[PDB]
Amino acid sequence: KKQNPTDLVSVPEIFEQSNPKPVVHLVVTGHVDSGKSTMLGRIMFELGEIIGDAPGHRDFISGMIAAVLVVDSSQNNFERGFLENGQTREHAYLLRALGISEIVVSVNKLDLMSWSEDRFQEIKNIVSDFLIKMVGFKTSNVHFVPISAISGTNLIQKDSSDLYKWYKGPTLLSALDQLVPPEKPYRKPLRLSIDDVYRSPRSVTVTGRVEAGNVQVNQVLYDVSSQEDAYVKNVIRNSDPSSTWAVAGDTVTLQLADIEVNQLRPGDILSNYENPVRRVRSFVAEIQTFDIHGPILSGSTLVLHLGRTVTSVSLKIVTVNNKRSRHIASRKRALVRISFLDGLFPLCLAEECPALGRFILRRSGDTVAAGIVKELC
Amino acid sequence: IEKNSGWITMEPEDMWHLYNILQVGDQLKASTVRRILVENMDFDTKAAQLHIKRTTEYHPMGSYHTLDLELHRNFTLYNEWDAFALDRVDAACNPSAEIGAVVLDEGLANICLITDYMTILRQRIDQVIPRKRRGDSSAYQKGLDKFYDSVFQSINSEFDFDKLKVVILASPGFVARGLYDYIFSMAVKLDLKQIVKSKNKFVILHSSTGHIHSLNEILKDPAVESKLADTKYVQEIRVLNKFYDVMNEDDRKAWYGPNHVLKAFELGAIGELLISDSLFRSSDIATRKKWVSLVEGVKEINCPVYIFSSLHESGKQLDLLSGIAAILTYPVDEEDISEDE
Repeated sequence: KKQNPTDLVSVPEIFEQSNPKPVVHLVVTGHVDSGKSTMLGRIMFELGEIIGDAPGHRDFISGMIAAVLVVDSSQNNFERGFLENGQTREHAYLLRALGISEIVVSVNKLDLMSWSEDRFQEIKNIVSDFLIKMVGFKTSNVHFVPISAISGTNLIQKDSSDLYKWYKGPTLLSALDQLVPPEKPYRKPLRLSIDDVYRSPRSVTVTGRVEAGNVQVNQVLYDVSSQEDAYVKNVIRNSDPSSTWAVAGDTVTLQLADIEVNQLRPGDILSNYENPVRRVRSFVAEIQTFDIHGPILSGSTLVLHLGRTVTSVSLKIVTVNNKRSRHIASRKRALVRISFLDGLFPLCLAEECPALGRFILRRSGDTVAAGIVKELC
Repeated sequence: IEKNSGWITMEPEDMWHLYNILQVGDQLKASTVRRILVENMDFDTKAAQLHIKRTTEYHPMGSYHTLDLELHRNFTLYNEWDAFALDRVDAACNPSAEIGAVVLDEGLANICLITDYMTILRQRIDQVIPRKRRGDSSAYQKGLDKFYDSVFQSINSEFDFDKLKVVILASPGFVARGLYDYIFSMAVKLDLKQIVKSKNKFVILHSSTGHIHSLNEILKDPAVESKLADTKYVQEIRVLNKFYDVMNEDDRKAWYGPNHVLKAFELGAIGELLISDSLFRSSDIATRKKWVSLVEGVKEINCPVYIFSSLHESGKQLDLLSGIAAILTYPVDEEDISEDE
């Protein structure tokens, strides 16, 4: 009985006009006593000559996670036996369990151990054995970079440091610059996550993120969840400009015209009718398990936590460490089929859209796993 | 009533027992508007009605009817009365304590009535609570008050506070304490003698989520053990968790799934350890026989059998893990397929 819009005759996402650099997403982890905090500050400061934002000829939005493209652990040079042993270890596990494949490891404060190459190799090992042997990272996706947060090899090899006697690699900045971000996400099909929803004057207001694609004033947005649609009446991009469009990566505050408030809930993803987001009852996922009490049984009820959506699911086991299994215990990879107990929910593969395909699993109060969605059913 | 085959002539739970009792191929009659071969049973979970579906007697024949069962007026059944078929037809009646339970999170409420054999969802309330704006908290506050008012209204219509022994309020955060206060303020403002009498029956609990499966968290809570431990629904939660504690100790002592439990029964493995589900009420006769046998088998030796009701969350959980599991007496190593999807 319903009748679709359709679209006007409007503009194309004219972002490229003002030569933009890819915005790469980082999470930066490490002990309080790794110079993690000094490293960032010193990057701000030196880029000062010439949520935390650094540009080079790429643009690095760094963020926190306790959905993003790469990562770096940083740590320090002291009597190294005991630590490595914080909960930077769990951070490393979480990032694997989620999408992340590429780390940069800032080896900080080598000046304090007189830029000794044997010390750099020693710690490269201890760290490589945890990130590679014990956690699933490939050797060729874990890059090591010596550093001194109190000015180092982060921006310019233009140090005549004793370090450049032996060290031939890039600066930290250049190591970051060599990590290839997703191609051109403002061009991929539109995915807009809904963080909040509330009534206004002649519009239901929604706020959220542009997860992929683009969106402009007077366009049609489709909500697969309520099977309803709307006209964009306003777009407030990042700041609060007189902006008229937004692109992948921008937070948005929209105003929607021909839709009622109750037909639009946080956790919904909106999109165009062209390549619409798919709502599904079940999906396939590569989860990875943490320190858990009882194991996850095939048929267990867990609470899935994606965006604003947290909902009850059942997990059926496909395979564990590549072998068939009747239980999934601590510190284990697993291919699983997860089914929503509460209806149809909208999502994407992690391939297509990290923030939409990375989730957490919890049991009662405890978090027990995290993973990426690999297939829709 | 019962020679050797026969027939029997006989609370809202009794519709459920009957749903379990009824089998395709059976024949029954009572009053309707215009004796059938039973072909379809339909239990409205909410939960007045039982709809049984052709005409197998005189017609002042060969055309569909549907019975639409009454609750106090009686009916007549009909060749193989299974050992299971008989332990239910014998259960209630003769019977022997209802409980109200509200599981909530901020904009979310699940209003449940719980009995020995049934958990029923009277109301789900799912409202969008606008977020607090760092300059403005109106939309949040107004959304929150509508919700407080909503569950109030709901429980106030769904619950009969004379009948229930306990009404639990449980939430992950502050909601459940906020509600307890809100309920009794409003009930004192307006004059609601029903609730004010019942204040002593309300208990406020922690819960991890406002989702229904959270029911397995309580009603196992120590704060509610005293009043509830002698109930079927707690008995199911215990055993299930007993099953889990063993899984946790030694995964060779806790099996689950049809081909697994059968295998375990071929060995001496089975003990205080039948965790079986009412949902084995299939129409294939061949495959009904084997469960009745297994339950008889473990029953004729001195080991407990627990037929979980598929309506409880506990039972639902047992279904998800294919509706049989078993603890074991000794650790057993094996590798069986389970015949499903």
